[PDB]
Amino acid sequence: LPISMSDEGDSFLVKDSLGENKIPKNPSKVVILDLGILDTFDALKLNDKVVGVPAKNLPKYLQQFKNKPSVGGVQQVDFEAINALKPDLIIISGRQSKFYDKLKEIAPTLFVGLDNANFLSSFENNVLSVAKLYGLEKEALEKISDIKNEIEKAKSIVDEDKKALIILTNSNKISAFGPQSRFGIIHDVLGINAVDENIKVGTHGKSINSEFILEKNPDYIFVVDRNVILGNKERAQGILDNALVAKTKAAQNKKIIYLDPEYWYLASGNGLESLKTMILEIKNAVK
Repeated sequence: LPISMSDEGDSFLVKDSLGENKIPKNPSKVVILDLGILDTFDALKLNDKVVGVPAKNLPKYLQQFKNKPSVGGVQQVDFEAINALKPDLIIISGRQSKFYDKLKEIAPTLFVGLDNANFLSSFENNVLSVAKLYGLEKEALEKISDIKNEIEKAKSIVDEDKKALIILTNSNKISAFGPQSRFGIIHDVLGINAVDENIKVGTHGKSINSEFILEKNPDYIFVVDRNVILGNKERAQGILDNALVAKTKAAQNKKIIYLDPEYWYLASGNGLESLKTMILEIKNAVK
């Protein structure tokens, strides 16, 4: 379900997939739990509206927020901190949906979910809905147009015949993801063909081994290394350092692509600049 808003008229009546809220126009004390939308606040010059962020996890591209009051991490939420800030709005995405009832007792709580089946339409709806609260629809529509142009430049160079596999690596485990997954933008938005369009799963992906990778023989392997986010010693490059992976088209053409997990694993797709960075990361890998 998209966000819908009716102007009423010091405030908006907002309906999203989790419920209904009255949100004041121009909210001045916003707690943000979704890192993508935090990046959109910066892109829209709304940094001064923000009073709390998840400071524990904060990635390198969001360091302008490192001194804001912390409300928790990528996973954990500090409810006492949120209450003490006395916010006028809390913004969450999918990862925080299980905190919704408790957050909504504190302040009106806006859900900016990304729909894995309809990524771009959800992205546009999230960004424009935030922009509408501040009367910044014109500025948001220009930036959305810029992202769309970057997508078209990127799609333009995709090879119709080559196929990719997306994997998440864990220290001793490889899991595969396909279209309409949490990493699905590679396939669904940029149009890169999948070695297996039928993985169709929920959150954990399909457990695979190197024999599977060779059998599929992908032209490209996009790797999201969860070892980096956890600080382990072992690295995807080591997990994939075997004779089976080495025979693959991807290995032979050095198209084993190690994506930045601070974008892909943390799921910063609601960010006007972070989504661009991700699009460019794919484009530059396949060009």
